[PDB]
Amino acid sequence: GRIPLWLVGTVVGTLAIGLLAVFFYGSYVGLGSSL
Amino acid sequence: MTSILQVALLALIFVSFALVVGVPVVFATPNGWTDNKGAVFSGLSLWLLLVFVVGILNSFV
Amino acid sequence: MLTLKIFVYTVVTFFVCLFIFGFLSNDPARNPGKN
Amino acid sequence: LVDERMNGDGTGRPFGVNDPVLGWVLLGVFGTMWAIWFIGQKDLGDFEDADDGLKL
Amino acid sequence: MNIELALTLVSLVLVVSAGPLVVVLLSARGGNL
Amino acid sequence: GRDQETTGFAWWSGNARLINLSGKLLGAHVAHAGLIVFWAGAMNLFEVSHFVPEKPMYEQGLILLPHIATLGYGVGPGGEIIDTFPYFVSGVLHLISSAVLGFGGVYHSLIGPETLEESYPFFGYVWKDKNKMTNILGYHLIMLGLGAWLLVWKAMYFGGVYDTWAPGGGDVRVITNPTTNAAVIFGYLVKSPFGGDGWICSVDNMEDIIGGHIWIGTLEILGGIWHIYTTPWPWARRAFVWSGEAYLSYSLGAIGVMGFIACCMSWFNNTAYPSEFYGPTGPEASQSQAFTFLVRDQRLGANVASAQGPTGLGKYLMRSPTGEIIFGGETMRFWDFRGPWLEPLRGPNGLDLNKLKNDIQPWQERRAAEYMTHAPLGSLNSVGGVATEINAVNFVSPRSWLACSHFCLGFFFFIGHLWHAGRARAAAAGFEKGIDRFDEPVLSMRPL
Amino acid sequence: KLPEAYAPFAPIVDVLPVIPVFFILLAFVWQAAVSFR
Amino acid sequence: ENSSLWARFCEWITSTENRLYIGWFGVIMIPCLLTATSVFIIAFIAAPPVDIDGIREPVSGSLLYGNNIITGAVIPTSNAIGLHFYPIWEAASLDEWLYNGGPYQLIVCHFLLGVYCYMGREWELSFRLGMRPWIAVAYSAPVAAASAVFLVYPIGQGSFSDGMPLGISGTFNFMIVFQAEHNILMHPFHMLGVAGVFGGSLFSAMHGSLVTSSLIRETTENESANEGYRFGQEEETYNIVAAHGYFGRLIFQYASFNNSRSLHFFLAAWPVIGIWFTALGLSTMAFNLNGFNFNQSVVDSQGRVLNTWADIINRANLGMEVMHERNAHNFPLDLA
Amino acid sequence: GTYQEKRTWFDDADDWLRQDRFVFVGWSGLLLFPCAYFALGGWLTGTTFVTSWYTHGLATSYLEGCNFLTAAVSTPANSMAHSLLFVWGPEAQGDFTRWCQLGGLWAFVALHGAFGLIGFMLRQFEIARSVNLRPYNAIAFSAPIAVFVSVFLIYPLGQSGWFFAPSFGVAAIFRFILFFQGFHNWTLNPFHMMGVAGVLGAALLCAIHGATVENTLFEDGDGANTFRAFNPTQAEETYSMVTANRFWSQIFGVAFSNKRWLHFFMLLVPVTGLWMSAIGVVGLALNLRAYDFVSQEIRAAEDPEFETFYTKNILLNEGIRAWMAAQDQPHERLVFPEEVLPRGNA
Ligand SMILES: CCCCCCCCCCCCCCCCCC(=O)OC[C@H](CO[C@@H]1O[C@H](CO[C@H]2O[C@H](CO)[C@H](O)[C@H](O)[C@H]2O)[C@H](O)[C@H](O)[C@H]1O)OC(=O)CCCCCCCCCCCCCCCCC
Ligand code: CLA
Ligand code: CLA
Ligand code: CLA
Ligand SMILES: CC1=C(/C=C/C(C)=C/C=C/C(C)=C/C=C/C=C(C)/C=C/C=C(C)/C=C/C2=C(C)CCCC2(C)C)C(C)(C)CCC1
Ligand SMILES: CC1=C(/C=C/C(C)=C/C=C/C(C)=C/C=C/C=C(C)/C=C/C=C(C)/C=C/C2=C(C)CCCC2(C)C)C(C)(C)CCC1
Ligand SMILES: CC1=C(/C=C/C(C)=C/C=C/C(C)=C/C=C/C=C(C)/C=C/C=C(C)/C=C/C2=C(C)CCCC2(C)C)C(C)(C)CCC1
Ligand SMILES: CC1=C(/C=C/C(C)=C/C=C/C(C)=C/C=C/C=C(C)/C=C/C=C(C)/C=C/C2=C(C)CCCC2(C)C)C(C)(C)CCC1
Ligand code: OEX
Ligand SMILES: [Cl-]
Ligand SMILES: [Fe+2]
Repeated sequence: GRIPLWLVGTVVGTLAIGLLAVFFYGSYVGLGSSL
Repeated sequence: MTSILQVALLALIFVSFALVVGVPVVFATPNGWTDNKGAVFSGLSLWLLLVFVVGILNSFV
Repeated sequence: MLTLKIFVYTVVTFFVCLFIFGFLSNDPARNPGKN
Repeated sequence: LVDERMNGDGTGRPFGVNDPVLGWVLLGVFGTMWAIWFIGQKDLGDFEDADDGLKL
Repeated sequence: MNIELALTLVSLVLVVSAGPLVVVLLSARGGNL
Repeated sequence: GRDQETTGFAWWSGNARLINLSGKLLGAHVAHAGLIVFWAGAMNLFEVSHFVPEKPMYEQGLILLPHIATLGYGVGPGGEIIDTFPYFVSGVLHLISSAVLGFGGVYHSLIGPETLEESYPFFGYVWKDKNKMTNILGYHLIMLGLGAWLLVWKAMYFGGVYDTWAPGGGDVRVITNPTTNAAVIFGYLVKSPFGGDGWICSVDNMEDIIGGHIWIGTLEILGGIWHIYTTPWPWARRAFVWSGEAYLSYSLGAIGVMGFIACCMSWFNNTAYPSEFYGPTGPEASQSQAFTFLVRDQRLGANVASAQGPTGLGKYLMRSPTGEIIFGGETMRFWDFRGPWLEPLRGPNGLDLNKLKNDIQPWQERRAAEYMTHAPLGSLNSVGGVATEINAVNFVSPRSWLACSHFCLGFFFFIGHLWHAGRARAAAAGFEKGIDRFDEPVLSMRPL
Repeated sequence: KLPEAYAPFAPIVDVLPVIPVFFILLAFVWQAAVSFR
Repeated sequence: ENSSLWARFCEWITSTENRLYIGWFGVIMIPCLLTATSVFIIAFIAAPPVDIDGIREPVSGSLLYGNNIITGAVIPTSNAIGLHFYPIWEAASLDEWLYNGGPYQLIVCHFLLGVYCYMGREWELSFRLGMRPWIAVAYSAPVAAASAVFLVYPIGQGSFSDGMPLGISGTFNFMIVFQAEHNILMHPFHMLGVAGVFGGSLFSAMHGSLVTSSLIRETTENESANEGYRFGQEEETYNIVAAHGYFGRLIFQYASFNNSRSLHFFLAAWPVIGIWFTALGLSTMAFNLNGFNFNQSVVDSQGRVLNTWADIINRANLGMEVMHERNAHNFPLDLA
Repeated sequence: GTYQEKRTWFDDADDWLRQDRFVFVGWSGLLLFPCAYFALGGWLTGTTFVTSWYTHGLATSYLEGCNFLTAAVSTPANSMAHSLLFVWGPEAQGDFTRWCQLGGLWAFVALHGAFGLIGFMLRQFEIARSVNLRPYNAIAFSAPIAVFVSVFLIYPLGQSGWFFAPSFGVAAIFRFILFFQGFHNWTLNPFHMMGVAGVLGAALLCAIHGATVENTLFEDGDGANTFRAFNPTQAEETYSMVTANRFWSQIFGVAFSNKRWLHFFMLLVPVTGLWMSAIGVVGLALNLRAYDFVSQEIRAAEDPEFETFYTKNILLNEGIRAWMAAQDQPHERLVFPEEVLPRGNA
């Protein structure tokens, strides 16, 4: 194929673990933040 | 002598970011170490230069 | 109760010494493998 | 002193021995099991050698 | 929005970029990894 | 790199390919040795960067600063802080020095010779060469024996360390007279590990902690030279397995036990882990409750000796099962406690009634009031009470982080022991691949 | 806190502890680059 | 022959011809388990009632004292003893040993030493037959779990009274008091272990169904299907391609194992890793690192607090916090 | 067949339905796929946006601050108590946004989940008949259906409401579990004591058989990656049933000798466990619970010296009932003085 698969999963896998950090960040701030 | 130190210490991070990235590229290329042998020695020694240079003027700050 | 404490020490250090002097007696050649 | 006991739990005596008969019990049983092992060492192979273990 | 929280996250982008950049530069140029 | 069809090892058991490759393996340990120093420097600067030197150190979620502060850098009487520049230096020192280890870890792992056997003969080793292993053992016993002396020299010449048993709140003390009596030193090792005895966690003074390191400094230099000039004896040839993985699993059995001891020493020992810096222990915070709530009857004047509880046992003070005057309640299980804020209140017969009603310093209750609040029991999202405690405060003790982390870290290495010590015993015998299907032993045995 | 000649570098030092976790993630990136040979 | 007395002895312990293998772990496993078994039976039948909490209210645990099988227990060591090594000889009279929580600490010390070494001889026989050695690893998952409820948890609490009793109703009190103090259900290690056995039972029901459902026709219909297998045979007793072909149609083709050696590893690795976290769960909860706590966490504007389910589980825990050890707590915190 | 009957439209439809594909549809796919898709999609909708503030009086969504652990599709209130809560029915009357507010999205998930589980079990029948196998995979999946039907349907149809059903959320299960300890003493029902032995017993057969096979393998390759050496069409087996017998015969005392009986034993132990625990929930649905032992409640009544851990458990069940039931059952409108609830001291 055109694009190598290994930097497809790196970019998606970074943006998934980048996405998870928001939900941990949103756990201490905003709603449900216990303050 | 604060701003003398801060420009010297921003200079360190730029050199270190070169040496973190470029130095494994120098090794893992075919014959890249026989070619850039003296090139890396410039970049390594300039790292060793600045770390004492930042280290000495801490007594002056 | 001292008569009982001198008996446990004979029992334990008997079985502890069968352990220690048992594994020294060329246990790694007590295998069905061949060379 | 209603009763007589050991009085030896918080003392920190070495190996828990407080009567010196226990040290001879600790050592005399040890030397006897060693003595039977040392005699029977004649059957366990003679590895007086440069390198003769279970090597790989 | 702070200047401290922003430059921290700018600092994290540069390091995370520097990881695969060593892999990309050898997957293209050298081919010995 | 390599491939699977030349070694039979997949991408996930890939570091086992470089067993017989001496040179790559040397770069593998140096690179990993960089990351330990690199974590040491980065986490130190990170904790200095978020450090408020007026609040107590254990309140701010800190584990590496009290290690440096126990040695006595920038600290004064009572556990205060003088200056935080030496905490900045070691984070800087490890972080720059990690790059020096970092370059050597990159170099030998890529370009340096993959087997340093025939080119560099002093460094080349075969895993069955017993004399060479006892050399490489015996060199590092010196490097690990000399490192024991640095703590001794710093406690006897270079300012000393934080002695929390000094009178009137602990401070930095040069230990002039180390206790080096062999009957005193080796009494800890052959002591039972149960309650009231406490195998090596119960070393209670600074006089022994550096007093012991004179022994282990001397022995590891005497033992290091011993293994250089000698080979293992023929009983040690009849006892051990002499492969590469076998040497690893011997180590994994050791540092599994190392983790369980540091698991227990950071939970119980308030001498090497002083309570001013790491926070109080569990037994200290529980005994702090009954002491401070015995001050809360002296302001009202009721008799603490005659205060009978609901079960007829004594609300405040009762008797030990070895006959000593101790506290009461559910904290009767912690009567083996000793602490520098409470040991000046004890006589022969435990703590004295006449001394407790009259001879209380003001700083002793002030320290024993922080230790009621900052008990180590917390939660996982750092709430910090009992499980029936609402989201109010944000604290959980570093003693509870160190005891939980180094239990689990020091547990899987015992599972690491049982993996490799079985595999190294199997592969030295021959049948690590499986059953032969032609000449196998169970078909050649009697039934039952 | 940091010394005053060093205080403009607090945002960089709050990244530094997370770096060794990214080394084990790099080793899976590199093995995907060789496509798990 | 010319063999010594000792070599005659070592060619009997390591002899595999015995009905039950002994080995060198079994020379100290067998006298520890037979110790711990024979004292467990007596204290389950004839133990006088034990002061468990130190408040001198003895708790009954014997069948001869009006208990049945479910309410029988071997009561833990008293609170006043704590972690002091309390063997039989430190007590003055033998009845002083029994009243203070004697046979709990005698069993647990011989039990835990016995099951560390039952793991040992599972290695040792596997070296004596040429097997690969990792069954002893898989037995460490319950051994990690049983070391925690008997030894690692009384250390962090400081007393063997908070350990788990040796009884069926004794266990059920230990489950309740634990979650009241530590909230085990809101800890991700108990969540892994719960998935370790719900996944573990699913992976046994599913694997064991498909092997039965692909058996080759070799018997009649009056005869049982187990008679098609004769012992020690070489040829395979069930079609393997048919079961991957079935299970490939069932969800999708990538969701299956065609390699049966990769299959049986997954069946071993799933519960064993799962029990390791729930063994380390209450190991870390022994040192008072409880779990999650979302009490008073969802709030709106104007400073009011909305209930969640986590506030309902609070009320269960708060109703059990103020009821366990009912005559012990003289002070408004449960530090011990 | 074999007499040349003609083909009808139903016959033509069957070939498309039982055509091999990346996902098998079949005839059961008409019952499975639109009933399974709306179940979990109705779960993700309710846990994300839909409140529970009117039913129980507590927030349950990500749009309210509840995280993954504390979000739940909550049961309806005890006002309805047995209605099916149709979106057209008299408790809702067509209005969707008021239908969710009465907790009716619970019954949308529970009822569409039940017809999913019928359809998924029917899926395992027609795939097995297509490949001509034996139906034992279908027979094992009845035990998850008996747990589902008894706990989520038979139990509220015996109690006073759908309110006392479990809610489809993580922490909402955790009160339903804690409901059964105080109010039922569910840990002393032997039908649950046989449920545990099925669960923990099947977890043990998953760990031994997976490790006995893996350690008695036949050396067939030369690389030490022993997963590479398995051609799955080979006629011989991959491990040694003789050696594996003699290991556990001398370690444990008795071992298997029959590879056919073994995997069937791994079938029987978890299935019997759940089926013997679906019976215990049936007794709880009528409140025929094994709460008490009579001959020890009498003895503890007359004597303040006798106790066991059993009598220590009856006090803890009183601590669950007299404390959480103020908020757990808000339809009972009850309040408590702080003197009427049982405590210890301090
Ligand atoms: C409050 C305090 C309580 C204190 C309690 C006491 C605790 C004590 C703890 C000690 C722990 C040590 C345990 C490990 C010991 C390892 C011994 C060993 O691996 O041993 C291995 C070596 C092997 O030795 C070699 O053994 C060889 C055997 O050869 C024989 O066998 C060869 C082939 O096998 C050939 O065939 C050859 O022909 C044949 O002669 C040769 O003899 C060699 O010369 C010889 O060097 O043994 C040796 O060196 C052993 C050297 C050390 C011996 C120590 C003995 C101590 C005795 C103390 C006093 C006891 C009194 C007993 C009284 C009994 C009656 C009441
Ligand atoms: C810290 C852990 C660690 C370390 C030090 C090593 C080290 C090594 N591994 Mg192992 N490995 C690891 C973890 C580790 N591994 C893990 C977690 C896995 C599982 C995914 C593997 C799986 C694995 C396999 C399957 C193989 C190795 C192999 C190797 C060796 C050569 C790699 C190579 O050819 O480089 C080539 C790689 C590159 C050029 C990619 C770039 C790598 C550079 C070094 C990263 C630079 C990092 C940093 C920014 C540099 C800072 C600059 C510094 C100068 C200051 C090397 C000794 C190979 C082997 O067997 O050797 C014989 C091999 O086949 N490894
Ligand atoms: C961690 C570092 C280290 C390592 C890995 C080794 C490893 C080894 N050593 Mg070395 N050694 C070391 C440190 C080390 N040693 C030091 C520091 C010393 C100086 C004391 C020695 C002195 C030494 C000698 C003299 C010999 C070895 C030998 C050996 C080999 C076999 C050991 C054995 O069978 O143990 C198995 C363990 C036992 C059999 C039991 C040991 C338990 C001891 C006795 C502890 C008990 C002490 C006790 C607390 C004191 C009681 C006091 C009381 C009376 C109050 C092995 C290669 C032997 C060898 O092969 O020769 C080259 C050998 O003869 N070592
Ligand atoms: C085949 C798959 C399937 C199945 C089994 C169900 C089953 C169910 N759904 Mg779900 N549903 C489905 C597909 C399915 N649905 C689809 C595709 C959608 C999207 C449009 C929905 C959307 C949906 C909603 C929004 C709701 C349901 C509801 C229900 C329940 C009520 C059943 C009912 O009253 O029907 C009654 C009708 C029949 C059983 C059909 C019988 C056939 C008749 C007898 C033939 C005669 C017709 C004849 C012409 C009539 C003449 C009348 C004339 C005199 C005027 C039940 C559990 C309700 C629910 O969950 O309860 C809370 C609800 O609110 N469903
Ligand atoms: C000291 C310092 C420095 C340095 C640093 C460093 C050294 C860094 C490194 C870094 C790195 C080195 C990083 C890395 C990264 C990487 C990553 C982050 C990745 C990720 C990935 C993922 C996440 C994914 C994965 C995957 C794949 C690919 C396949 C398999 C599967 C999966 C999906 C999992 C500098 C100079 C800057 C300056 C400052 C200071
Ligand atoms: C072999 C290999 C590997 C590994 C590698 C490694 C591991 C490496 C390491 C490396 C390293 C280990 C590195 C390090 C580095 C470091 C550095 C480079 C540092 C720097 C520093 C700095 C720059 C500083 C700065 C500063 C100062 C001065 C102070 C404060 C402030 C600041 C921060 C600014 C892997 C796994 C991938 C696999 C493949 C191959
Ligand atoms: C500084 C310090 C100190 C001291 C310390 C010390 C001095 C230590 C030492 C230690 C030691 C000195 C130890 C030792 C140990 C030993 C061991 C641990 C052994 C082991 C053994 C083994 C392992 C063997 C095995 C075997 C058997 C059983 C049989 C046959 C086979 C074999 C040989 C393998 C003190 C406390 C004062 C204070 C604190 C700190
Ligand atoms: C009710 C209703 C309905 C239905 C609807 C539906 C069916 C919907 C669906 C929906 C859906 C279908 C949804 C989905 C969702 C999903 C989600 C929301 C996900 C999430 C996830 C997360 C958050 C995480 C992720 C992850 C993981 C898994 C781990 C690792 C990391 C990551 C990140 C990757 C109907 C029409 C019938 C009627 C009307 C109403
Ligand atoms: O000991 Mn069985 O549970 Ca550990 O908290 Mn206090 O003490 Mn008793 O209460 Mn809660
Ligand atoms: Cl208390
Ligand atoms: Fe199987």
